[PDB]
Amino acid sequence: MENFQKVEKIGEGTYGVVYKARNKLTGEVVALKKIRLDTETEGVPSTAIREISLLKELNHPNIVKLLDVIHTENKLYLVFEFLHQDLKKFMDASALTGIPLPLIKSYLFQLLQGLAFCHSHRVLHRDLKPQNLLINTEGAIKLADFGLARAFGVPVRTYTHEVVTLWYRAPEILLGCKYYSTAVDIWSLGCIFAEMVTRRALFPGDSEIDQLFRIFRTLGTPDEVVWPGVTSMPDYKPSFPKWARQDFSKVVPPLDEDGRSLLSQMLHYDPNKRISAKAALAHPFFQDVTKPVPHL
Amino acid sequence: VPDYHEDIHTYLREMEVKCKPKVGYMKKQPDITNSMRAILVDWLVEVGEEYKLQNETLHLAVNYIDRFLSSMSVLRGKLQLVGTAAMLLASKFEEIYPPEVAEFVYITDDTYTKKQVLRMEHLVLKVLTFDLAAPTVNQFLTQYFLHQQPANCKVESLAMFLGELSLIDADPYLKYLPSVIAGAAFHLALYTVTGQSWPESLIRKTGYTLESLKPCLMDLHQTYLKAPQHAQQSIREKYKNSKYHGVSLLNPPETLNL
Ligand SMILES: CNS(=O)(=O)c1ccc(-c2ccc(/C=C3\SC(=N)NC3=O)o2)cc1
Repeated sequence: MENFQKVEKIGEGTYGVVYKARNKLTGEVVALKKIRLDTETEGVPSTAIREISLLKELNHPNIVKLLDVIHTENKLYLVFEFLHQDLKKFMDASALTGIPLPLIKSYLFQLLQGLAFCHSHRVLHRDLKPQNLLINTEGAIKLADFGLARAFGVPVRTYTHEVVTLWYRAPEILLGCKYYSTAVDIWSLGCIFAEMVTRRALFPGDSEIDQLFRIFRTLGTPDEVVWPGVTSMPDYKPSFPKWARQDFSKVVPPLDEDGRSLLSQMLHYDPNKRISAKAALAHPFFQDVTKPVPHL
Repeated sequence: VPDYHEDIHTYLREMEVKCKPKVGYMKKQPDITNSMRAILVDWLVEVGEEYKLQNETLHLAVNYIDRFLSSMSVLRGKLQLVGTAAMLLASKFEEIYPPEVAEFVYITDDTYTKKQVLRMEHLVLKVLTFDLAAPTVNQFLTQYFLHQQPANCKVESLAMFLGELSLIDADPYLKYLPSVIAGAAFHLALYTVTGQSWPESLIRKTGYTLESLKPCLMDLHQTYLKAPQHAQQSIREKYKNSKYHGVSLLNPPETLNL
């Protein structure tokens, strides 16, 4: 820790606290993530064990690069590349100007890039949301914060129920399914893709049932036709109001036809029909995709 | 019904060659032996039962122990401290509810202190350089079952029983890749229960024939016949139970006709 000049605190977590730093020798600006170990009780937190070990195996342009771990007995720091700001702060900068469509198309292509890498290396992220998404001045976007991620198996075997932020949590977790795979990161990305377009959050519920009804009002309440099996999921209740599906030009007004189609396949109720990241890549939406800078 | 079925399988194949422990690290350990390793692994099985940990957790702890022992020399008195901390880590990596540290200290019977286990966890993390996401027999077995029609969970428990027996006996099993032992085991499980064989679909997916599995199949078959005679009986005790359909109690077949 001698080589680092901490420059400013940039935020939070729960086990951990984030900083901007520089090497006093190479000049490199990094991000330092501090976690407290308190050196007596529990040892190394498992979010950290998870994060570090998964990240080691996920080097890809669209995913924060882990640079270093420093294991000072009772604090643990992680050294990441420093990207310039997260997607939420960006969204707040521009929610009045709009985010240009070319940039959106580009950020999404790149999240589909790095997310498909994960899913091919049996990692689920499980906490996509713009505060976890980082952007750099040259046009790049990278998935970050892997504390809540986990290596999965084929087929899956019942991971943590208590999972994904809320506004981003797929109906199958909301409804208390026993299994859930790579579709949960997709749902989140849909919400993401939508939130960039309209600049409001797609589904801002305040409880789990609120969350559900907001999904239902927007995408129509699901049945055995559109999602075989719903009627018998643990948290399903036949007393759910029956709403109809809105029209997406109404839900995401600024979005062209190829887009709404993809967002739509991203938001399919059936996790088995929900488009994977790899197929999402070869979608018409992506005929001619560029790499714009953020003009802010 | 994955979407990344093939990608994951390929990645796990690349990965298992890199996470391999070295075959003969035991020949270079002054104070410990396969025999001592076996008491430790079998004890781990028992801990797994008591705290109802996933079989994967057990496979990862054995991975981290074999790897750790390939770089470091340890004394017999400290061997169990390496096992504990390996299991604590596999717990943190793999479990929804990993046991607390103090509960680990409890199951060593206070052989070591809280602070010894913590410090060992640090060391293991250093030597393993944090590379904890290992492929295991388990991970291959679950993939291979997907090729079984109509399904049959007697074949499935027996294959897990056989793959777990492989963890006790460094000799010979370290000579084999997890995908090979899982192949062998699965074939053995199929054959014992329904008389069928390694399906041609798995020949395709894995590139292994019965010919290339034969070496490991021999050994596994022996191990399985001599099971009741073994010095360690935890895995057999575990699999008598009605959870795993009582597979440790099926009569092995006497010949494999190859
Ligand atoms: C909220 N403040 S900010 O948007 O200006 C901002 C946030 C984060 C970072 C930054 C650089 C590197 C990281 C790494 C992170 S953040 C996180 N939750 N997990 C990480 O690994 O985070 C830079 C600026």
